[PDB]
Amino acid sequence: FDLAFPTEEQIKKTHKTKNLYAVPTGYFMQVLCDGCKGVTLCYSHSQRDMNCKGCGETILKSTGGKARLIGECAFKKVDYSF
Amino acid sequence: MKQLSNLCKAINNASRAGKRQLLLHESNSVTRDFLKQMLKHGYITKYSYVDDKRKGKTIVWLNGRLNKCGAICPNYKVSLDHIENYRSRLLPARQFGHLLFSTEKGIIDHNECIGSNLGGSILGFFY
Amino acid sequence: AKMHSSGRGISTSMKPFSTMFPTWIDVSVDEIKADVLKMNTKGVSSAEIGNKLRDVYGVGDCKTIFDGLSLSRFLEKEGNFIEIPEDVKDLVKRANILRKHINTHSRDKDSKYRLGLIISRLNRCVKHYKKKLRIPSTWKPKLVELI
Amino acid sequence: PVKRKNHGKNRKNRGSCKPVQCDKCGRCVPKDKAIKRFKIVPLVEAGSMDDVKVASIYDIFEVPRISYKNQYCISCACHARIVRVRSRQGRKIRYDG
Amino acid sequence: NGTKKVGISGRFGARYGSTLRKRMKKVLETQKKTYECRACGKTSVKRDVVGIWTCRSCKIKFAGGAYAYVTPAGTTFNNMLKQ
Amino acid sequence: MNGLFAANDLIKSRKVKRRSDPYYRKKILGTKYKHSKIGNGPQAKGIVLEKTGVEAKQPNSAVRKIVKIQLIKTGKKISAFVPHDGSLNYIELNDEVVVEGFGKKGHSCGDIPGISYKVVKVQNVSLLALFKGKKEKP
Amino acid sequence: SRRYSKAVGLAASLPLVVKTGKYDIGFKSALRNVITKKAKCIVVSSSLPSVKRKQLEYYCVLAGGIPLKFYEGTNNALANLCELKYRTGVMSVLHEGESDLLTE
RNA sequence: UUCCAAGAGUGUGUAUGAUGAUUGAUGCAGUUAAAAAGUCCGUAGUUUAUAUUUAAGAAGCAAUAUGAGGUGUACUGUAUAGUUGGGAGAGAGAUGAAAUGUGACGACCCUGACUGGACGAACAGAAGCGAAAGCUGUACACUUGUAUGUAUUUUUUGAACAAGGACGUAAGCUGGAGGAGCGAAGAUGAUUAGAUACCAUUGUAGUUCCAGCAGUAAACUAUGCCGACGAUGUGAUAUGAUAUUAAUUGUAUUAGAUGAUAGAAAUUUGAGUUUUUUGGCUCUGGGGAUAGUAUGAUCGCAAGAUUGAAAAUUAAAGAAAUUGACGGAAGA
Ligand SMILES: [Mg+2]
Ligand SMILES: [Mg+2]
Ligand SMILES: [Mg+2]
Ligand SMILES: [Mg+2]
Ligand SMILES: [Mg+2]
Ligand SMILES: [Mg+2]
Ligand SMILES: [Mg+2]
Ligand SMILES: [Mg+2]
Ligand SMILES: [Mg+2]
Ligand SMILES: [Mg+2]
Ligand SMILES: [Mg+2]
Ligand SMILES: [Mg+2]
Ligand SMILES: [Mg+2]
Ligand SMILES: [Mg+2]
Ligand SMILES: [Zn+2]
Ligand SMILES: [Zn+2]
Ligand SMILES: [Zn+2]
Repeated sequence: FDLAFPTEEQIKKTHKTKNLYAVPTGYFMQVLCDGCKGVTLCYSHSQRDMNCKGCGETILKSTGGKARLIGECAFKKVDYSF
Repeated sequence: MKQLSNLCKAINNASRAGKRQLLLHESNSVTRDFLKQMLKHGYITKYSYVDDKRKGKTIVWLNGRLNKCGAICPNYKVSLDHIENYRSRLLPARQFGHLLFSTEKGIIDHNECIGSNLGGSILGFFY
Repeated sequence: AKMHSSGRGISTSMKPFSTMFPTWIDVSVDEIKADVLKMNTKGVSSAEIGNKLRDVYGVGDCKTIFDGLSLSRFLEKEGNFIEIPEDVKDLVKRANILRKHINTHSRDKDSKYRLGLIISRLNRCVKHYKKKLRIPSTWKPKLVELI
Repeated sequence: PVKRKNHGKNRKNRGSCKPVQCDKCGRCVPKDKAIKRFKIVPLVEAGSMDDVKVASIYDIFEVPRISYKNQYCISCACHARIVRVRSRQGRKIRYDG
Repeated sequence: NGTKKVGISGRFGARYGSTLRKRMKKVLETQKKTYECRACGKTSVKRDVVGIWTCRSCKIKFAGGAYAYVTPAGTTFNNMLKQ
Repeated sequence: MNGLFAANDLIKSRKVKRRSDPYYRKKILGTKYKHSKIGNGPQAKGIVLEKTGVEAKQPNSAVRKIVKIQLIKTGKKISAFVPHDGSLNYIELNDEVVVEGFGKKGHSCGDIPGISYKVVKVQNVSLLALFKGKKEKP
Repeated sequence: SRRYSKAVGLAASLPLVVKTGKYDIGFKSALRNVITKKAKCIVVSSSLPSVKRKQLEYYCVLAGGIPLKFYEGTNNALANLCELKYRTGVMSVLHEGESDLLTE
């Protein structure tokens, strides 16, 4: 029980601003359509409606929290590839 | 000196209840030279501080030897002949206690202020 | 803690530490410089630009695709200089709505109280700007008359 | 000194309430600082319960009940012994329904 | 500009009382004022006779009140005909 | 008003609060020159006019012997209290007296009401010695 | 909350004409564009004289398929709707930009 | 008569210092003893987070989440009062108990139709919104808050305020509209030694709307505004994450109980971190009474409001709490 060295449960309790080390909670993702096979760049908490590249229709939607995925559209996070 | 008085009040609450450690959400170059003088004479143990592109944090580990620490505001300009007056006011006995002066050589004890014949602005006290 | 009300909320947004160049973009860099000049010359705000540039294009921080220049600083290099900054211009537009509202409804004095708070919030920003020599000294905002 | 924690009534984070009127005297009282009781009485008496049975043209029927709500100022209420003086340490007991 | 609170009724001098000159300041302000023309849109309507208001530009006469261009009992009966 | 460069605001504020001192207020207005009863001195002189007695307040009961005189320095009329037993028999009218105060900062002490002065000399003969019987009255 | 509903009619489509298009006001200029068939649309106010108004309705059919739109306002209102120098009876639209005035 | 203190001296008195932490910078107090302007905005003076480049602030999105927040047009709800068509024929109404007043030119009751003015029952809470005073029938139009999420713009623009400015229940004033119930002033019937008071019957201004002046309340949480740290248990409003039909968790407000501190005490998450007294800034008090009274000045149509003494007086006035005695006070 150290304040200088927190454990993983104490990280899950704290607020995102009052941690020991500042790390945000937003990332970028790629969504795959179900009928057609198109990928699209997206965000964790998007503020607007994104559409599929081919077959232009609803994919995300704006909410109070995380973005809602309409239909069966699997995604994953992307990162640095140097 | 908003940051210096906010440091001293958290220590008196902590050291009276008997806690081991302490975490504050502000760091400052005045406070860092304060603790190195407290570390030198042996009143506390080690301490650490973290930079996070923000106000900064401070972590200190106590050992239970503090009676009271304090700060003085406003910061009075004291000459060389009045250090004997202030020392009788804020200290219990002649054998111990300490003072911190913001002299141009640095933040030093009143024993070094008399020994080098330098008078300056006053900061605080701890024993 | 707030300026004109009593609130102590903490709900902000944090940018990461030491952001490097993004590699997951699909549109090239010279096209992403093309449309942002189309938006600014058309007349949308600079705060609205960073919202769209994060969502549909895939780059979050606008400091990295440019040569370490901020967005209001980057526009100046290509002739599009902003004379009066945006915090003044949105406040004068919001003030013109209430003066439109009072000319219809006279008995509403709850709205007359709301005019005093926003105009006093305007003058505290302009008086500091004239110290920094940002706006020319003989500048007055254009306000709707009151009958 | 202060006698009760909430001073006369249970009102917090407000400024005012519109007044209602007592039934017996008729003085104005705020709606928080009132004494309200509820009771339900039937139309027929229990003493006349059997005698309607021999006079009924119907076979079986239900006897109906009505409700009432009353309001009083505290001067009228203690005079009719609706609410009584209690002990100092026993004042803090609250009988919710 | 020279007067503090009398206004247009300074022609009367120091006679007729105090509250009789208050009643003259209400009426004489609305009689000498010019108004907008409902036809042409210009501000040239003036009064010349009791109950007759005419414009300088388009020269069209309007019926009205004694001292005001519109009557407060005259406008309420226009609203009930709109419904 | 606690600051390092606030000496101008500190002196101006503390002079205002000092005016509610009830002793210091009379020093500013100078009431001891304006409304003094006897002047500014330890004693005074006078001419006797009456020899009358008063009655003390409750719960005590007695009759206190006094004298109404008229001062020389100012010209006003005032009453003084004869301070010893059997001393009024020396006093005749159309005579001179010397008046000394009570020592309670301008107030009346004892149960004597409204009187703040007492007689000390009659015809340059000390009344304290004349009660002892050392001298005789001419 | 705060949400301002957008204007839908020709009250919204008319300030887009003045910024991104070409126009002319005045009745004398309005008669010239109809005869030379160079006008696209004509906006009239409610305060025109009854003689000059019906002459524009009779001539617009003769010039072609030029439409006519009716505004419910005074000349001082139409100068407050879109920013003009003087009050106007009729407005003539020579060229437009992003306006949806013809498609309506 | 005898004893004590000082001693060639010893006492009495008028000023003026110390006693006084009852002028308080060091170093007083502001819920209840004297003391925080009714609530906000904002100049001069006072003051400031920084490893000198970044938090905070201001601007702007999403959920068109949530809310008796405000203003204006259109409808609607029963009840009291009054006009009128039918039936019927002696009392109706009030009080502790009665009296004046009231009804055979027909009340009171049960019915059929109409016109006006005021107000939104029951749901309705230790629940919500507002700077404060305040805010409950429905549908639209205009307009406005705080909080939660989040790789959005700018770069220090901050806190509190002499001069100045706005709002401010209830009465009270001038002008026009309206007037159902209630009702100061005035007049009658009882009670009484006496009632010009409580009781009852009448009855005018007012309380309703529009346009303006006026600026006082026990305007009370009797507790100025900003900033750092704090013990468990049961609740309430909004909303996010984990999780999935079973829960435990984040931020901002708020109600209550038990301990702990502080206090003269009642009481108490601040009224705590204090004689081991210091983070910044405005306003108020100095024994009672005379007295919020005189006088002068500035406001107002007026009533009146803000500022605000003294001469002569007096050893008390006051706050919290124990033991008795008393009640035309209540229970067993
Ligand atoms: Mg402020
Ligand atoms: Mg109130
Ligand atoms: Mg003495
Ligand atoms: Mg004191
Ligand atoms: Mg009291
Ligand atoms: Mg008091
Ligand atoms: Mg209802
Ligand atoms: Mg809330
Ligand atoms: Mg000052
Ligand atoms: Mg002021
Ligand atoms: Mg006013
Ligand atoms: Mg007052
Ligand atoms: Mg008060
Ligand atoms: Mg207050
Ligand atoms: Zn697809
Ligand atoms: Zn009652
Ligand atoms: Zn005309």
